[PDB]
Formats: sequence, C-alpha cells, structure tokens
Amino acid sequence: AGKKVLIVYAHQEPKSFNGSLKNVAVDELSRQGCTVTVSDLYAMNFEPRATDKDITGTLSNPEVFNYGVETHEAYKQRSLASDITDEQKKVREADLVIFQFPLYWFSVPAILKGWMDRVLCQGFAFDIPGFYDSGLLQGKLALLSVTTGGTAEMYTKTGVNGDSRYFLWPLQHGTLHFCGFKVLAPQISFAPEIASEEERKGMVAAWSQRLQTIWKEEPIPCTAHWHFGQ
Amino acid sequence: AGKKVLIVYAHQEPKSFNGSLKNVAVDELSRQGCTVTVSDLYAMNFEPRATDKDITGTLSNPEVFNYGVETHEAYKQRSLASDITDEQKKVREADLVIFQFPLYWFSVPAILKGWMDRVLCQGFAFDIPGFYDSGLLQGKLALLSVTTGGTAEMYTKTGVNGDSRYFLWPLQHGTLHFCGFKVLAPQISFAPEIASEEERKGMVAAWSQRLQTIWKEEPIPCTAHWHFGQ
Ligand SMILES: Cc1cc2nc3c(=O)[nH]c(=O)nc-3n(C[C@H](O)[C@H](O)[C@H](O)COP(=O)(O)OP(=O)(O)OC[C@H]3O[C@@H](n4cnc5c(N)ncnc54)[C@H](O)[C@@H]3O)c2cc1C
Ligand SMILES: Cc1cc2nc3c(=O)[nH]c(=O)nc-3n(C[C@H](O)[C@H](O)[C@H](O)COP(=O)(O)OP(=O)(O)OC[C@H]3O[C@@H](n4cnc5c(N)ncnc54)[C@H](O)[C@@H]3O)c2cc1C
Ligand SMILES: CCN(CC)CCC[C@@H](C)Nc1ccnc2cc(Cl)ccc12
Ligand SMILES: CCN(CC)CCC[C@@H](C)Nc1ccnc2cc(Cl)ccc12
Ligand SMILES: [Zn+2]
Ligand SMILES: [Zn+2]
Repeated sequence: AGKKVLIVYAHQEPKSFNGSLKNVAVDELSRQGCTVTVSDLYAMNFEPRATDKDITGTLSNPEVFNYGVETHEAYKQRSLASDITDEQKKVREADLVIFQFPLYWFSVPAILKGWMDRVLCQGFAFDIPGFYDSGLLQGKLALLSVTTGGTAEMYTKTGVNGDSRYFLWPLQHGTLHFCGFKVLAPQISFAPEIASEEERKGMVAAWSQRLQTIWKEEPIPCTAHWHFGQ
Repeated sequence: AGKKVLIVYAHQEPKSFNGSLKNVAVDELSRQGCTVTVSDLYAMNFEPRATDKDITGTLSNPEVFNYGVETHEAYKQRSLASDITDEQKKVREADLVIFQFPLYWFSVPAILKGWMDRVLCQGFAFDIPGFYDSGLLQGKLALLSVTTGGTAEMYTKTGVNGDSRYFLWPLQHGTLHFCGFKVLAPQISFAPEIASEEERKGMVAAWSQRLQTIWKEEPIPCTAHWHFGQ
C-alpha cells in the first residue's frame, strides 16, 4: 500500500539549500504516491519553549512544576496544547519522519529542538520504562537530512570537528532510537555555501535520487559502535 | 579580580532541583565576593527562534534571508535585538559561564539551545579565523551543570544510554570549545527524581562545595579522546 511521510523542516528561507532539499523531497515522494505532510516550523511560528502553558487545565502538582510529569499526565488526559496534539497526530500516522535542517551548534536549530522537547512526550513517544527497542514509536522510520557549514574533511576523525557520526548521537540514539524509531542512514549535505553551483545541484539531485528507493533501505544499527567505532 | 560569573539557567520552577542548584551557586559565589549574574531564561520568556526579528537594522538582503550573514553584519553595527545584545554584554564580561539545566533529549532544553544559537553569533563568539582555541571567548571558563532522568548506570558504556561523556560532545566541543572557552569538568547530578530527598540534598551540597574551589580547577582536554576514548 501507500506510505505516509512527515517532513519536519527548520529553515527560515524558502529559497535556501534546505528549502530546496525539502521541496525535492515533497516532489519525489508525491510522485511516488506517498502521503506527504510538511511541518514548516518557522512559518508556523512553532513554540519551542517547554512551559506550563502546554497543559490546558489544572496541573497535578502546581506547587512544584515538573514539565515531564505534567505533560505525561496531560497526554493521558488529552489536555496538551493544540499545537503539540496536532504534531502528534502527524507523527502517529507517519511511516517515515524526515528532519530537514541546517546544523546549528552540532545539533538542531532551537525551533526544531523545541518540537522534539514538546511533541515527543512521555506517554506518546516513550514510557519509563518503555524506550529504545520498547519505545512507543516502534515500527516507524526516521531520517536526518542535515546541511553543514563545515566541510566533510573537517568532519573526520582527524579534522577539527571530529567525525560527523559523533554529533549524530544525541539525535539518532538519544532521541529517535529512544522513542523506538529505526533510523535510516543520515543524509549529510556538507558545506553547500562553499560548494560550486554544480556540486550544489549534485547534492540536491543525490537526495532526490536516494529518495526514489528510500523504501528499500534498511536502517542502521543505532549503536555506540556505529557512532564511535573501536 | 577576574571573578565575574554568568549562570545561564533553564528551569521553569524555582523550587525545582535545578533551581536549588542555581541558588546554592549564587549563594556560594556571592559569598566569595564574585560578581554574579543569572539569566533565568524561562522567567525572561527568552526567545529561542533564530529569525529576522533578531536584526533591528536594515536587512542587507530582505529578499533572501540568511540568518548567519545578517546577524554577523548586524553585530558589528550594534544592530541586534536588545535581548541578544544584553546577553552578549553578560558573556563578554564573564570570566566563568555556568549552564544549569535538565537534560532534554541528550541536550539542552530548547530555550537554552536558542540562547546558544542567537547569542553566540559570528563576530562576537567566533570568527573565521577565530574558533576552537582561537575562539573569540578565549580565556573564559565554561561549565555544564546537568541534571538527568536516567541513572548513573544507564550513562555508562555498559548501560543503555552509553557514557555521559558521549552526549557532551556537541555542547563542550562543538559549542564551548569552538568559541574558545576552556571547559571545566561537567557537574552531572544523576536522577534526582529517583533519589531520596536526603540523596538530593547530598547532590546539592556537593555542587555548593565544588564551587568553593572552582576558580583554580584545571580544564579538561576537550578532545575526541576525552569524550569517546577509554
Ligand atoms: C546559529 C548557527 C549555528 C551554526 N552552527 C554550525 C555548526 O555547529 N557546525 C557547522 O558545520 N555549521 C554551523 N552553522 C552553519 C550552517 O549549518 C550552514 O550555514 C547551513 O547548513 C547552510 O545551509 P543553508 O540551507 O542555510 O544554505 P544556503 O546559504 O541557503 O545555500 C547555499 C547556496 O545554495 C544555493 N541553493 C539553494 N538551492 C539550490 C539548488 N536547488 N541548487 C543549487 N544551489 C542552490 C543557495 O542559493 C546558496 O547560494 C551554523 C549556523 C548558524 C546560523
Ligand atoms: C522533554 C524532556 C526530555 C527529557 N530527555 C531526557 C534525556 O534525554 N535523558 C535523561 O536522562 N533525562 C531526560 N529527561 C529527564 C530530565 O532530565 C529530568 O526530568 C530532570 O533532569 C530532573 O530535574 P528537575 O530539576 O526538573 O527535577 P525536580 O522534579 O525539580 O526535582 C526532584 C525533586 O527535588 C526536590 N528538590 C528541590 N530542591 C531540593 C533540595 N535542595 N534538596 C532536596 N530536594 C530538592 C523537588 O521538590 C522535587 O521534588 C527529559 C525530560 C523532559 C521533560
Ligand atoms: C570565511 C567564511 N565565512 C565568513 C563570513 C562565511 C560564513 C560561513 C559560515 C556559515 N560557517 C559556519 C558558521 C557557524 N558555525 C560554523 C561551524 C563550523 Cl564547525 C564550520 C562552519 C561554521
Ligand atoms: C513520577 C514519575 N517519575 C518516576 C520517579 C518519572 C521519572 C522518570 C523520568 C525522569 N525519566 C526520563 C524522562 C524522560 N526521558 C528520559 C530519558 C532517559 Cl535516557 C532516561 C530517563 C528519562
Ligand atoms: Zn541507538
Ligand atoms: Zn573540544
């Protein structure tokens, strides 16, 4: 049958390299017949802050507010904020979640960090216990499509940045695997600003071409060994 | 002399375990005679999103928005938003920057990620050249004071989360070292919600006591080996 894809997109500028990577993914996945949804976080003015406004109603323990405890309960009570609830429906129904973003400080831009913090709540994405291979989003795939300022060479073990896989750990393992996702190999488009027009068009085409057979891919083993070696 | 400290604090609840760690830091560093400032990001409703509103000057290219370029240029003309500008003054003058936060998704809460993204702009925190040991915040000390849900056992090589050092890499190396900070050993207070009240009190006391002698500690070698090696 057909597949559902959610692209969580975090760039301010539609004409950016990120925007182009997002658009070619929509084009290609749409052409295949997939159901495609894009959460364009900056266009949505998506709220990144984890606050008590994320629960509508009386808190369990208002005297000492604990975001995790209160959102866990709100999830069960169906009292989370609308924005969170709407994202959760998209994730729940998705077969594949693609994150499209520029690397900010070896991680996701804060608006996307806020999506992770607020949407992937206890009771929805994981339980304690009920994580990693017992996470609640088991059966789903995730894929990081990241662009960098630094070159591939800088992101090697002997480059000033260390290997690119090193910075993936909190995202792939600590977040996605934790919630039970299987993780498809990352798409890292290095240093588009430095690249020539030809190399840039090539990186966009490579992503589109990869997407043609994305459903045939197997996920990585999201292990310490995969990320760090030895 | 040389004992200005900025605490960048990211917890919603003054009565929280994080709040207590922040407060004992203020108490002890104030007692020493340090100059102490706290940026209480949630109380400030701090903006986490990197947007064009961060520039108060005329955009150089309003047709195609490039956050990096526009903020770099605006920094040099004192044309960044006042919230950023005010944080930059605090960092510029600080001799030590402590980050106090609960671990969210193997990283900082989004509101604190947004402080990093928006405050540490090119021209202020780094330049090219002017990064890693040559970063523009060279000579300053930084320290991560992190609290977790996961237990100490979980954050070992034999545990499900891997060594805690693994998740520090984007923060300590990719952010702090990149901007020229020397990085003091992290303070990780594991699993306060699982600890008894007395055990929590012990963790708070340990931090207060560590701070008595913080100014003469040796920084870590902020290398891949420290983070991922034996
Ligand atoms: C706050 C912050 C923190 C950062 N931290 C890091 C970090 O830790 N590590 C790191 O490596 N980098 C870092 N960077 C840099 C950042 O990752 C890059 O600037 C970003 O990845 C560039 O992607 P972009 O989409 O903005 O590029 P763009 O500047 O939009 O793209 C580059 C060029 O590609 C062109 N283009 C767009 N579409 C196409 C197309 N279809 N075909 C051909 N050309 C096209 C554009 O017009 C442009 O000329 C940071 C940046 C910021 C702002
Ligand atoms: C969105 C999200 C993502 C998360 N991701 C992760 C993750 O990736 N990895 C991970 O390990 N954890 C994760 N967690 C868990 C999170 O790190 C913990 O919930 C957090 O660190 C707990 O710290 P706290 O200050 O909020 O605790 P609190 O709940 O505030 O503290 C516990 C108790 O300490 C009491 N207390 C306060 N002061 C004192 C004192 N002086 N002496 C004794 N007791 C005191 C409080 O009253 C409270 O009852 C995540 C949580 C959320 C919400
Ligand atoms: C000389 C090149 N300059 C000067 C303006 C163009 C700006 C390019 C910017 C986006 N590159 C970067 C911006 C911010 N952080 C980074 C971190 C790493 Cl590791 C590598 C490159 C980065
Ligand atoms: C009131 C219910 N209490 C039990 C004490 C829940 C406390 C458990 C919470 C903090 N644990 C966690 C919450 C959220 N994420 C996590 C990620 C990892 Cl890796 C490990 C533990 C996590
Ligand atoms: Zn994993
Ligand atoms: Zn380092």
